[PDB]
Amino acid sequence: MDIWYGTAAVPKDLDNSAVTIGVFDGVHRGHQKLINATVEKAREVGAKAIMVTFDPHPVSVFLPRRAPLGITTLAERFALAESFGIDGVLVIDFTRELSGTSPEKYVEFLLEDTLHASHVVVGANFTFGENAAGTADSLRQICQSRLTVDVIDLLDDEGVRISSTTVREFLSEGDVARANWALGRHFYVTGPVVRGAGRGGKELGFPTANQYFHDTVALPADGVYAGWLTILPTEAPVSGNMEPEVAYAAAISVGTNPTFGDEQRSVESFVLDRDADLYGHDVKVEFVDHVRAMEKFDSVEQLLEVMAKDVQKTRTLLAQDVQAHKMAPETYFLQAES
Amino acid sequence: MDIWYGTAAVPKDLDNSAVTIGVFDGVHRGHQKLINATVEKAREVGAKAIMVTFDPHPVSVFLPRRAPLGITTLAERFALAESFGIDGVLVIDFTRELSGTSPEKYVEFLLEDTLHASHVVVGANFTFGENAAGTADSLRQICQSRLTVDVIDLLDDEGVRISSTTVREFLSEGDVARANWALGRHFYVTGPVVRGAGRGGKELGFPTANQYFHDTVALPADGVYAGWLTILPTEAPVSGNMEPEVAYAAAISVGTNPTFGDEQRSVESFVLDRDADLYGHDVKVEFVDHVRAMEKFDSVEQLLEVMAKDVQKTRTLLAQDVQAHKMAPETYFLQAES
Amino acid sequence: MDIWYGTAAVPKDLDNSAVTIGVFDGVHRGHQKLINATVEKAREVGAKAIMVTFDPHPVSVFLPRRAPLGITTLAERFALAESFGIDGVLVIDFTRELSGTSPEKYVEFLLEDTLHASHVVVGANFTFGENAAGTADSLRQICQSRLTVDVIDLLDDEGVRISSTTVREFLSEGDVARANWALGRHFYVTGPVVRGAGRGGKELGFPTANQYFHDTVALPADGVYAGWLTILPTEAPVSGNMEPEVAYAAAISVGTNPTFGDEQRSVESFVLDRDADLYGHDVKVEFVDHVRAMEKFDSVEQLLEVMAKDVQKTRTLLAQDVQAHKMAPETYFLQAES
Amino acid sequence: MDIWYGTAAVPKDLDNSAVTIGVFDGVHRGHQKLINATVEKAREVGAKAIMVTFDPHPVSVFLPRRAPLGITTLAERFALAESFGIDGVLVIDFTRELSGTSPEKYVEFLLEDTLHASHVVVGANFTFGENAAGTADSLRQICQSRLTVDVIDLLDDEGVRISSTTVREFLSEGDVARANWALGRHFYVTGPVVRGAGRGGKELGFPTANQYFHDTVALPADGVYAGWLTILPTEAPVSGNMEPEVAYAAAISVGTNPTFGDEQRSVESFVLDRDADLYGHDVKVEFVDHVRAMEKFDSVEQLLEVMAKDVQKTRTLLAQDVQAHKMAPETYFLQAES
Amino acid sequence: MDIWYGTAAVPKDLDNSAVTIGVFDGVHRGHQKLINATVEKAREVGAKAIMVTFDPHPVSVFLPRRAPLGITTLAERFALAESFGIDGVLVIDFTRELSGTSPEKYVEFLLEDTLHASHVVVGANFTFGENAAGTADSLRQICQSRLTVDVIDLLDDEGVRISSTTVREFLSEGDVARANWALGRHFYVTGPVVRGAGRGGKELGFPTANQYFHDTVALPADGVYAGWLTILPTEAPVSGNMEPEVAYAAAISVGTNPTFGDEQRSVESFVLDRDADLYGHDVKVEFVDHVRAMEKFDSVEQLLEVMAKDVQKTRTLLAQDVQAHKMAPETYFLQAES
Amino acid sequence: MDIWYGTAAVPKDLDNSAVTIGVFDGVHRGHQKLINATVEKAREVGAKAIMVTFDPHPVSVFLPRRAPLGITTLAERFALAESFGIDGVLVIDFTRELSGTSPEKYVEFLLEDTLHASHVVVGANFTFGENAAGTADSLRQICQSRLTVDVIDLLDDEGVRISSTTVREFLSEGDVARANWALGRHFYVTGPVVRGAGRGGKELGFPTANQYFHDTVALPADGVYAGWLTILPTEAPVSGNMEPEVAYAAAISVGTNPTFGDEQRSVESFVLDRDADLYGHDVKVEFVDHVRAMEKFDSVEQLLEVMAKDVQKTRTLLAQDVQAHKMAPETYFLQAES
Repeated sequence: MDIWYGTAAVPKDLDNSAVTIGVFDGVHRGHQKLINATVEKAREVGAKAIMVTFDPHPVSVFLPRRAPLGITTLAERFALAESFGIDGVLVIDFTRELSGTSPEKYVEFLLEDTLHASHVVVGANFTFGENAAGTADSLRQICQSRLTVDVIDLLDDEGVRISSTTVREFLSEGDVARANWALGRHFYVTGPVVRGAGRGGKELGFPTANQYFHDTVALPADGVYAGWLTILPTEAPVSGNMEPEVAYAAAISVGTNPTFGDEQRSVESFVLDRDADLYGHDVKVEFVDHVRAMEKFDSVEQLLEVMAKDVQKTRTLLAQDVQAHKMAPETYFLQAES
Repeated sequence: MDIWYGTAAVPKDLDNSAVTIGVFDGVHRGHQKLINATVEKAREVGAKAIMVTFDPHPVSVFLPRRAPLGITTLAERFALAESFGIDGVLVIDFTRELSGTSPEKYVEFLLEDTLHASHVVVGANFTFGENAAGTADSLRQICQSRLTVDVIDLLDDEGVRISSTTVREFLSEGDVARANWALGRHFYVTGPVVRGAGRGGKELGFPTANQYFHDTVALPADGVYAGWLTILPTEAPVSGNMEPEVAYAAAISVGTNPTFGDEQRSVESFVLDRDADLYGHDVKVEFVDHVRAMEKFDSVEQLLEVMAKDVQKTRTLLAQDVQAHKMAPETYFLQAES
Repeated sequence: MDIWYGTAAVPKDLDNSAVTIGVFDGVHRGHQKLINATVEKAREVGAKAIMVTFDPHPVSVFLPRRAPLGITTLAERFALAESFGIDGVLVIDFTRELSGTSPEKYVEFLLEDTLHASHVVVGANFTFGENAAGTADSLRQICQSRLTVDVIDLLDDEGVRISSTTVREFLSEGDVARANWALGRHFYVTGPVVRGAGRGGKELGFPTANQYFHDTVALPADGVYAGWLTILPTEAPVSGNMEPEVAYAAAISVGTNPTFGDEQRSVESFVLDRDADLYGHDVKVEFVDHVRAMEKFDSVEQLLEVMAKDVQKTRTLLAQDVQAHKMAPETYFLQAES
Repeated sequence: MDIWYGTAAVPKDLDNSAVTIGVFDGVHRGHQKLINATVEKAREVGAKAIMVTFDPHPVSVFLPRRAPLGITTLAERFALAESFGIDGVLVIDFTRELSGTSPEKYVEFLLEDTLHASHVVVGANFTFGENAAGTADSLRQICQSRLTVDVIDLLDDEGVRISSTTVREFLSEGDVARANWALGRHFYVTGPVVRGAGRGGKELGFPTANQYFHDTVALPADGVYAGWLTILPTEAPVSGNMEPEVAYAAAISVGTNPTFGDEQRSVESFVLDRDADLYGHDVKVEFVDHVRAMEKFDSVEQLLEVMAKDVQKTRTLLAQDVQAHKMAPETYFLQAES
Repeated sequence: MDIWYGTAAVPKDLDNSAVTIGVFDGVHRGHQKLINATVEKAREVGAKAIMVTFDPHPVSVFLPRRAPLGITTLAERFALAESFGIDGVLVIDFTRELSGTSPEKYVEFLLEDTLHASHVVVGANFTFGENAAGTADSLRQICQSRLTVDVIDLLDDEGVRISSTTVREFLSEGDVARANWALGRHFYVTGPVVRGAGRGGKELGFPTANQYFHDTVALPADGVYAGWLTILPTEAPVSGNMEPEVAYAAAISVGTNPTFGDEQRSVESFVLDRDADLYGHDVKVEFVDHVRAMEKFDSVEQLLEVMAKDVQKTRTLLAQDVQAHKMAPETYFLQAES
Repeated sequence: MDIWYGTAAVPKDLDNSAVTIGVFDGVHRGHQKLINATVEKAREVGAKAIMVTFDPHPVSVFLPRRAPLGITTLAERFALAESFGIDGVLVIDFTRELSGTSPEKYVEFLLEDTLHASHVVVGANFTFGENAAGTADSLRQICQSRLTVDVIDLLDDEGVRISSTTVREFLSEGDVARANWALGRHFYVTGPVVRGAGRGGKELGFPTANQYFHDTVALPADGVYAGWLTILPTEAPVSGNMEPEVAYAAAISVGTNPTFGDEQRSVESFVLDRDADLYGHDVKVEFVDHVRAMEKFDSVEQLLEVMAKDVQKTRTLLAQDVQAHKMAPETYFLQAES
């Protein structure tokens, strides 16, 4: 998959495309409808399926540091796009271009001159051009006799509107199960494992993995979750009895760091039935279900007691998740008991 | 108007004065009664009308960093004093003098030796001398046969006590309309315009002006307000179609800056029907009425939609404010519609 | 009293001991039962009474910066231990030793090889060994025919379980009277006096003493308390009319410092009927009873008025405290009136 | 003078213009040669004289936070342009436009489509287009039969190249006299006066005005300088015996905060023979000549002794500056004697 | 390769081993002599080749935050050990164990009880036990009829001692060529690529990759270097015309943030003749030779001019590195011409 | 000794006094000449010997945060005054009083009305009144037939002027021996011992005591010094084989935190031939002579080697200090041999 930053980076010899346009944060089930529609048409006419997306978030251009939290990183947005059949992603920066353009010139410059599009696919909530003047209906009329337009209804399922907003709401509530249902996959984050408390191994109270994330990253509410930890493909040696590319059952503790930065987030993972230290590796953490709210501990005895209960409930939640094989990992480790 | 810092700075040849004493923060309608009384008497006897005020705030001397928020800056207190006819302001620093003085010596040193006062005007809540021992009644008896004393009742109107405390309460609640009613004018702040999001001009979502204020400055609660923006007199060039010394209709967004300083306040002004960038100018922002609480935005479409509604409600509120010509600006710009 | 950091520091020629083991934070009335039991047995057999305690807090080893607040400093834990008849304290660091040891090896290495113990005393909630596997019952069976074991019930009195947890709860609520009841003494902190507002002396609104404490120190909730201030023994000169080693009646204001560190705690003490400045001295502050919640002040008049009411209520609370001579200070200063 | 941010802000109404292009930082005597030629030609014909300038600095777009120090602020660059008869300034942001553009498209888009230029004036060092490809020669040949081009050699005078670089070098060395010679005026900074050491008045060692500047502001090397302080036009009252719009002789101390939130240069002004406090006013500080390097003081007698020597040297230096009228203030206060 | 944190993590199953002990920072050519001897002997017999190493650095246990800079990370030390045929690494924390131990108990506990060693290989400078008491000679005599001991002299080559100290000196001076000679490979760092100046692509002065390193990481002196950049194995899409696992010729700028939260060195890589943006990828940067010291730029034409000179020098230097095959990349991209 | 903050704290009861005036920072041998003369005269008559001193430093009132480093704290200045027989110290704050006062009003207000002085003793360099107008000669003539005045020349000894400046120079250079010669005692600092590297005990490279000082404290140049450490009188238990009120031979390492919240010098003390941990105690550290400059260590064997050399040099230096009794400790611990 090609990745182009700005209209100038797009190849001049691009001959034909089917294009979908949006922020696409989270690549949720509604987004997948737009992408599938685009990929299907591109196949039919022998063109490239192209995603036009935005970075920074369009809201951040107007309200710096008050944009919505990133459901995924830009890098994972690219990976997800590719996984659903996108051939090229054009990343637009509204501080550089296409902000003060009329709807008419937006279609002329982006869809025609740049992308040579014969088809465009957008959601019913699509807007474009200076001061948001263009709507999905504007697009239909401007494109008359120039390219075909598919405006897809926003996705409603089980009485819920599936949008980036609703996914962020679910994550903020700690309802990862609903977030996952809307995403069509387990919500996950990926990052390097750093040093934390002790070293991972025989001690149940030392995390197997410690990770930290910036304040722009959407994470579930502080608390403990059932999930799966995967060491991403690597030839680097691994301390302990975990193999790369296997999803290991884990109790995952999400927290925040007080006094200096009221939003520096940590993810501490306690891998079930394993003795390992993952310092230095890139690790994916998929969230499955909420186990409990955060609590303060008065003794090691109490801490370890609650730890063991988290493991018990995690084991039950994950055993059930496997049966929803569709979101479950292909290769996984989960013992029937300790 | 003369401004003296400390008793030592007062001219030795001062021959006669009528004096009022207090913090005078906000120069509200109650304060204006005291000042008017003082100016009237000074006129009658051919003396100077003098305000004795305090900086730092007397409370801050005892409780550093826990003094009440400044309704106005000291500089604006001076400007307001002058506007109501005060001929001289004596600024007293309680860390330097008059803190450990008996009520008797306070009158002897300040009113007589320093100010050569023939008349003094204070509120019913006036206190002075070491450990607040002197009251308004103490002042009356100490001044017997030495100078005349006018003790003015605290102002009650529409079931509300007008005090600096009540004004701060109204501002904290976002009730700028009540604050204004108590002040006898539009509550305002003034400051240099700095760079913010984008550049002011054609884009509706970029503020016309961005300003920042320190944590000691009383501002209305976070939210959006209807108000008037005035570029203070200047010969410096102005970017766009705003002229200096005209009050322009504006939607004003007051906010705070998270993580590092839970009280760094911003004021972002969106001037109605104008395309301008006010970087580098000193701008006055007068608040008229509350429009809405702060909210987070999920898209540019939503942001601009709410922006347009703020403009609509601001236009209605300001059209009404003009009819209260008494607080309304003398020279103003407000279009009937977009 | 000997203080040993780590098993290696214990003398090899130690011949016999009676040992009690625990965090002992606060040395509350339940802790005193264990210590008294240990000291009594050591006397009976002519052995040393030894306390095995832990620093850092065992919880902090697993959850750095999320351990419970220190009811006392380690230094005061030592002083309290000594006051109840302990002959030696062994301080164990779980990052160095005894964390990954089996219950069996824990008894062999610590109690036998290191301490040559003939008797051990623990609470019913005692746990030890890797992953908290050892309990009080484990200890009884492991020690069969090797040393005698006394497991003491946790202390319940007036429907309250006396534990470090319950004491911290009372302090957090500002219920110093209940905290004191559980501790068997006045809760106190000690530290050097630094510069604050003004200088202590004739001015009622300037504290006699200003102290600051780190975020790991348990202090009562923000507010005003009745208490006793003692200048610890010193030959350094004292500014004003306070003598060392006398408990002076005081109104004590506990506060926190906003914006940078949402937990930097201050203790400002206003000593009744005294004019003094305690800069540079080490001062003990004992808390007796809650007087009022924190409030913001709008004027010096109001501040001093509330100050005087605090003094009045403090005088009444302390006059009553003296009658509970058992917790009251041996040498004290408290005037019948101002 | 009009100020336009970006090409889209420029009136489509624009019929004809004489244009000059450059960073123009400092608007030094070399820059004035370019501006003079443009204004003359514009006056010759019926054309607007337009300056195209750049913000942020083009170097900072490549190397963020490694751009040269600003000899003046952008606001002062506008002020200076207007003073030399420029009718409009177009401010280009290279992160928005004219960056990836080739030399050929640059001339078409900027000079023809946007500015409708009949004449261009650029320096011999002028560069444009992608990867700095376009040059002075490339401009004469691109504009063939479209715009008359005037390329002006870089100014050499007294064996010294007058450039922004050269001016920054002089300032960095503390050689303000040479900087002024190159600039064609006294180097100056402007800004609000804040609270500092004590209050301005009768005491000599307390500044008349205290100002602080961010670290992007070019200032002379730390030290003491002879200069002029002017209170900018205002109707606000002035504490002391100074009036607005008069240049007062001052000894100016430039310093740096050893380590206070990084950044932050200080300018402290001691106005000769005046007793005033300029808190809250905007003041202009013009630098005439270096007096001495920074030094540390061990006593008050020593500090004041050197202070007195600073005033004596300043009187002499400022007398010569008035004698060398060309650069001196048109309306000034300078006593020959103390 | 196995990685064990502490002696208790080592399998009790371990029957036989050839062991080498040291900090092994950098795993330079002297270290490789020790490792080679251990691996050969292990291969000779039926034994595991084990490295005992130390984290944190033994100096930091005595002098926190005053330890030498890490030539490599601990993760890379593991990677290097594995590449030289080490079968297990035992990581010792001297704050946990083997610190107070005498030389005699060290050999019994570490080499016999834990590792069951038949052979030991140590440097002539090797020290162990309490207060650095044990030495190379003490090891040969302690292991009598237990373990065969091979003491290897410190490596001297070309009149230079090859040590971690010597390597750090070379790096600090910017002499990466000498560092590489001592290391037996190109010195490198690895890390995720982040957002930096603009986006990587057609523009030459914007880096292909931006990386930041903490202040514990040894890096070459600030300046420009010729090197190779490799995208580490990944299935993630790449923006631009670069492929993973190929070493691309690059000009590498090493810098320091003047004062940004302390710490933080930057490595900015400009890949020759490629237009790419490596945001989100893990990349390895190998340093071959010094090109120039840091310099400040006053114009874009000047910056790009020097940039072009940097590329020319880099081409020449990297051509020679490929000619000196031994150290060059096995699969690389380098154009002879621009 | 009495301590009075400000003239208003001085008893109105005061009938007669011999007074000396000065900053008295360090209370060096020149200061002792002034104090001795005052105490003798007070003893001669029936008068109190009074020191008038200044806090904050008079330089800091003019130049905040640019005052000289404190040779001692104000608390230690009180301690030293008392030790030389001063009966009262009056502390003057020049931001409160005696600043704007003329020389004539200074003598009337301070020496007559407040202190009722029959005798004054000042240095030849003495200055007072507004703008440093009053001098030594002006004092003899102002006090005519009121107070007998004794002006004492500044102390020159061994060709060196003994002044606070001279003492600070010696300290800054690391020449503590010369500083001690000028002071008439060992230069010292006092403060609480905190947690540092490991715990004090059997290990040689871990300090017996760790202390930190703010940046206003004069300390010797970074490096290693021979000195004496004394635990100040206490009934608190001591960990290890040290007793209070005995001066123990120590090697003292003075350092600076490279960049940790700014400020913060460290003093780490290694007590010879003792195994102790002084956490929580107040300790006095006396400096006798410089041993070596700071150096970085690359190994533990190297660190301990230099540590051992430091102890050897310290033994020799402290043996000579005991031989030069005059300055040595009256009760000390120093072994001739390790």
